[PDB]
Amino acid sequence: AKILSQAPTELELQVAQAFVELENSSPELKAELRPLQFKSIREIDVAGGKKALAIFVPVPSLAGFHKVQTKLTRELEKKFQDRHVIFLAERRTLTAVHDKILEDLVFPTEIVGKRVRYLVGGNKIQKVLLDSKDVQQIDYKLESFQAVYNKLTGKQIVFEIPSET
Amino acid sequence: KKAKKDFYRFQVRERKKQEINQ
Amino acid sequence: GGAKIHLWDVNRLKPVSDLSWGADNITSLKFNQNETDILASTGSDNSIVLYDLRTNSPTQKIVQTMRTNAICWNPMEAFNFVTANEDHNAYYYDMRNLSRSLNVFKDHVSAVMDVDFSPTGDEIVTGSYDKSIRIYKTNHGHSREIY
Amino acid sequence: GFAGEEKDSENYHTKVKEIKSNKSYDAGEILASNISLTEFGTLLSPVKALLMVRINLRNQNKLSELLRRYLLGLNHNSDSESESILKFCHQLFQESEKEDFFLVNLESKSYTINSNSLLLNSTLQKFALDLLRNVITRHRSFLTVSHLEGFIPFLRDSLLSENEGVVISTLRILITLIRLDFSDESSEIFKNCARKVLNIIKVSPSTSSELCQMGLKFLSAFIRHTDSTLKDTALSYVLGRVLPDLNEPSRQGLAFNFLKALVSKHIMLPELYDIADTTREIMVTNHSKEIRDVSRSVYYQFLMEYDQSKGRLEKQFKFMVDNLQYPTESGRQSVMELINLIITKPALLSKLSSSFFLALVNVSFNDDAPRCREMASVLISTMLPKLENKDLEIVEKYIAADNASFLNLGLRTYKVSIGFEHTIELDELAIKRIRYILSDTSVGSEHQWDLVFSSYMEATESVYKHGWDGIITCLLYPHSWVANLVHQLIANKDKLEISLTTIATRILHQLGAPSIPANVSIKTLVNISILWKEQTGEDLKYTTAIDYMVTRGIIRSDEHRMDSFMSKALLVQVLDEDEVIAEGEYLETYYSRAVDEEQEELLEDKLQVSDFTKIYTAVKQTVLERRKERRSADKKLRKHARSRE
Amino acid sequence: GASGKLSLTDMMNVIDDRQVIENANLLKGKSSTYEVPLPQRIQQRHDRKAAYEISRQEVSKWND
Amino acid sequence: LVQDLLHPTAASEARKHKLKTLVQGPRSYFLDVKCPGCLNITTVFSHAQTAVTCESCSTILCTPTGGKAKLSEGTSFRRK
Amino acid sequence: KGISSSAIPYSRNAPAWFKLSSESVIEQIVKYARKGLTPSQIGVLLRDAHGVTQARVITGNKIMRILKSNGLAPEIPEDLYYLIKKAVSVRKHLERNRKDKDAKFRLILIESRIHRLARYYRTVAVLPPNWKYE
Amino acid sequence: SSVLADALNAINNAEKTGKRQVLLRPSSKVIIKFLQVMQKHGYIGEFEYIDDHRSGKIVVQLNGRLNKCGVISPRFNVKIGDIEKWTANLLPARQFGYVILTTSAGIMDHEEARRKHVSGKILGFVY
RNA sequence: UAGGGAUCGGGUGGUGUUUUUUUAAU
RNA sequence: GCCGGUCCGAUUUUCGUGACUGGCCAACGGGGCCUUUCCUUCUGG
Ligand SMILES: [Zn+2]
Repeated sequence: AKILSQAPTELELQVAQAFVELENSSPELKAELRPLQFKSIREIDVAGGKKALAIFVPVPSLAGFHKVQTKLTRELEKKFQDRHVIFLAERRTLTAVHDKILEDLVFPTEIVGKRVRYLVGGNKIQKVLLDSKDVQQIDYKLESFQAVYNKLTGKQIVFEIPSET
Repeated sequence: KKAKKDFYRFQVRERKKQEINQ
Repeated sequence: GGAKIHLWDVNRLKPVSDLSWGADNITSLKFNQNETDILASTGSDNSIVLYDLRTNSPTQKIVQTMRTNAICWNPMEAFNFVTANEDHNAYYYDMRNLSRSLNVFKDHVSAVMDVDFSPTGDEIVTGSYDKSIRIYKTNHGHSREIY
Repeated sequence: GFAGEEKDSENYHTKVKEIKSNKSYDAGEILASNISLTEFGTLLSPVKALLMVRINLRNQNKLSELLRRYLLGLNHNSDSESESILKFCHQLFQESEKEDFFLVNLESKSYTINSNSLLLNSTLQKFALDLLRNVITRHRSFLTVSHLEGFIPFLRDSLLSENEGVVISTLRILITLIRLDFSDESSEIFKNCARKVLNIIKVSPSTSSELCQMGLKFLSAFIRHTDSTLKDTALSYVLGRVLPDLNEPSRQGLAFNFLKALVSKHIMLPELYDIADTTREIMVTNHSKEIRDVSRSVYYQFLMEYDQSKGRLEKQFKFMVDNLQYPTESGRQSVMELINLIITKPALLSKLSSSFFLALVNVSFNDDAPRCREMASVLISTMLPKLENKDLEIVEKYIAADNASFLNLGLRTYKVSIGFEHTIELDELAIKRIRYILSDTSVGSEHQWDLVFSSYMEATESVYKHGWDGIITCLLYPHSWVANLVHQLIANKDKLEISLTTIATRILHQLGAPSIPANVSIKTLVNISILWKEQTGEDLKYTTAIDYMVTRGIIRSDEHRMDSFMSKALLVQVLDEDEVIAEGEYLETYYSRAVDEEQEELLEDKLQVSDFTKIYTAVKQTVLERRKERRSADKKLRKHARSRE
Repeated sequence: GASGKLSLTDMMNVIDDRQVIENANLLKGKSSTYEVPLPQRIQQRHDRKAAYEISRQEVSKWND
Repeated sequence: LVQDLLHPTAASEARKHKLKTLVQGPRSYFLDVKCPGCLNITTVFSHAQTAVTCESCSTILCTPTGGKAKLSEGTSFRRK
Repeated sequence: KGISSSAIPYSRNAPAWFKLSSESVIEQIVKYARKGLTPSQIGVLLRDAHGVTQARVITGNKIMRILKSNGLAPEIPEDLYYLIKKAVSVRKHLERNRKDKDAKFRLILIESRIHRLARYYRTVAVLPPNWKYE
Repeated sequence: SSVLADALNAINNAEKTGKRQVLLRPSSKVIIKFLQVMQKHGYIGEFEYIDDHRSGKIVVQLNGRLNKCGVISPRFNVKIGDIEKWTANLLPARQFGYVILTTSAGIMDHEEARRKHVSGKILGFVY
């Protein structure tokens, strides 16, 4: 309905139907999602069995997707269950695009550390590690995050939280 | 609160325009 | 142990199983001396891991404050081990309650590079990164004597 | 070597030619170098010359990939399809199986002993893999007994070597050879290697390894093709071993083929029930393609071919019934296909079809329609398969069980006792009369309030597509055409009714007002053009031309341009509405320009109409210019740049 | 494909709108089970917790 | 005394300086305050550096100090 | 010497408790600029007015480039103008009473520290050369 | 100063004192690949590049095996027929120790330099 | 080469006495 | 590699093979296309 109409398909029309069904459940989205703008969504298989759908946002509107992230994720997570939905921006360079899609891949915010350690054999290993926020929710989708970041740039990045886990 | 009467290009244009006029 | 712990047997050129928690290297391992199918290891996430080959899986993981160098099981208790780490005290853990290190042998000045139980089951040899070795008893917690 | 290490090194980037394509080299090369006399030996020989020294697993795995490329090249080749080089496969089998007081010395570092006292065995393992893949590619040509009876001692020797890569090939070769028949020597070899794969399941502490999986496929072949099965208790053990591995991946096709194999081969085991339960939950709840399919296959094979009791036969059925309410779109599809297989191949159908139609109706009322269309197809198969009593109870439930009740009754009548269908159609005609009355008038009032329900309406449109009752329903459908999907369904129904069965002038006025104030809009434009061509005939044609002038957003504009180019005595009964095309003389603008050029491609009266339209436009421009000159605004004529920017 | 939402939650209500024994067939088809699995690391964490429970249950043989 | 020079105890990193840790960062939090005059909310920095004023009724919110600024005795705050 | 500075965090995005748009910050900073306030004062009044961290994080770029884009550029940069203002103030005080030899010393030091920055600005050529402090 | 020289002086005098984990604040990819090739030779243990955006810090878990590292501050061209003179002038023996040179792959030692048959300038020695 | 105590100036946290409360301050 | 099918023979299910078919799955490589969105700044006439 409100997607770019150059190449539609069934699951993106289904999640646009989820958007306008949230609009049918009207009294909270006071024309705030009328400036929505997709570019493309895409399903990606991960190693956890399930799939992650990446929805793209053209990034004058990533700040338009501002307070709507949490409510629409918990809306389409009961609507179109057992997937993992992640918004991303897109476009001497392209490392900036890599860590920017990382920083908007995890959450609107909350990465706090990049470490890389080098074993004695020669294997590098590069950890990114979140800060402490909403860990009881973000622990579930941690394998999907490293899976889709490895699928999207080929860098082998392992995610971590400074806690017992 | 503590604005400057100088230091901006358009404000020093206004100051020199006032000096040109009178 | 290496990038992640592997389990071979001598009839295969390829690893039979791979048993890590996450992609984190593992500094040292040790099997038991009885109830042989379980084992312990230590990785440079400052972490002690246990594993069980009967379930063929890791089973628990504690994280101390510094990196454990060398672990060693007890050949008479079968569920107690000593643990030698870079803070200058060899801890002595009970397995089935890994919340409390039920002893701590606390006499060195530098990193505790290795420990082992005597097969009589009550003496600990340790050897430090400083140029000295010590012998402890299990039931005391300070040094019996020093070479 | 050096070029390969510089290519696989990281710090050399900026070229397109250093992505190197290095193995299509030999994949194309041995399509021509297969003289199979000397040059294949010169392929194999520097591999040995580099392999004698030292190797890593890096160079080992890329070398094994290279020899895989050689083997797919030989299968793609057509120079050795008849027994001329099985000599060389046999050849590769036969080639696999005080004094220093004055001596000066520098170079204090010694020789590392690790060089070849194993790695000769690495050579033996890998070209044993090469030659056994050669035999498994010559299975494509022929399977001759007397040409590899002389091979089978080397085959059992390389099986009893157990250096993983040779076992992966030899279990495949025995899988292909189990169809054949050698002598009692093969009977001993087959029972021996069956004991061997039972031994490797006994010692390997996982069945989700490639060796154990392919060995389970070999156990499937040994069950399926022999005269002598063996050891009920040991196959019970190996199935109890494979049972807890069903959850975690890298187990799928080979073990599930073994499952399908022995459940076809009918043996009764207490652990088959447990693996049936776990594979049923796997079939519903899995997340990988075709694994749910093969688990559905083995679960259907167990559920039909084996013998349960009343409790299991009830609980699995209600498990399917409420597995229909699973939240995915594909696990629901797989349980739909399971009910489809139960439907296609009954007294259990008579016991289950009522609740099955009810649950598939609930799945039709469920989520986004890729499951609801399959539910409609399955309910159509069930209603076609129903003899009398299931259809009777279904008609009772459709006639008894608000808006969902009416939509369910309408869809049930749309699917499928014509007299009971006529009584239900009388109830449906009463419902359509009470529904399609002034709701379309209030909808037209809402459209007028814009440019100043619909579930029962789409149900009535579907029921009118299903079915002077036709005349009264045609009047009600004309009232209903008199929100966008409802108008689309009503325009389709009005075209069908005008095809099947002034009043036609009023129907044309309602259709023109509906098209004025997308694919159904094209079909409505086609129906209106057909009605005007079948056509107060001159007054209706003049009103049609004036309606086309008032019409000429983008879809209706393209339909208006297409209708004008299709409508325009060459010009005597045509010169009425060319002024809109003269006024039409950004993609909507491009489509309108293409349709305007097509209409201009499609004489004296044309010049007359063009002069009249140009004079009317010039008089309008003169009136606007005089109004501006006598009323002389600039903000409204200049703010468009600020609004666009 | 004609997907009107209809706001209805009427499985048992659609069953309970007729004469006798149709509700008997509807009760004969009633399980209401088989929820969705959790992600991979949470399933791994819970079954290695279970493995820890059975390993402590094993070495409690040696406890005496 | 003798700790790992990688990730130390969280008590130790909160103990030491905000520049001397591994990845330096802030220790000032943004907090939202309820204006007691007209009961609306506004954001304010911890080390506020200026007497910030409400947009509805510009009474006062926090007189600045060297470190944290003192909230002005009728205001109700929350960290965020 | 001593260290006393800000510690800009590891994240580089708007801190997600933000409940305000992006161009509104631009309107706020051009409003304070048309009020006539220096960029560092824009930065602190934007740290405290509405909860931004700084403009390179919350907007697309820094306040100097966004004010040059909105057409309110300064003809001389902040530190240059502030050292000139301090120099003329201490010069006026010394000409009020010439006996302040410590103010003479500090005027020499401020003259040196402003000629260093004038050398940097001339050699990078962001002010028009011939500019050599009157 | 020279960041490479101060980094190698940091791990050198920390080894001379006798610590285990050495922090090393000013990092760069030259130091990364430097002590990467020295950990290939096993002269330290593993290490870590903690990445904050300003410079990145280095922590090395060296065990005991260094006795002297260092650099040579004039990084001059050195021919292949002169690294033998430079090994004899820098190290206590021929094969005891190494000397790593910057070259056309870049952080090779002199054994790998004579293997790959390239050379370049000398940036540091380690033994 | 490293460690510890005390003091001055600034900041953070704690929670007892000095303090006090609708005049401002801190 | 999985599966369905036209067949011959046994069958009124299902299997042996020979053909042949498509529905799909992974590994290879080949040809394009999108990541120079649609819009402003060269050394000289
Ligand atoms: Zn207020």
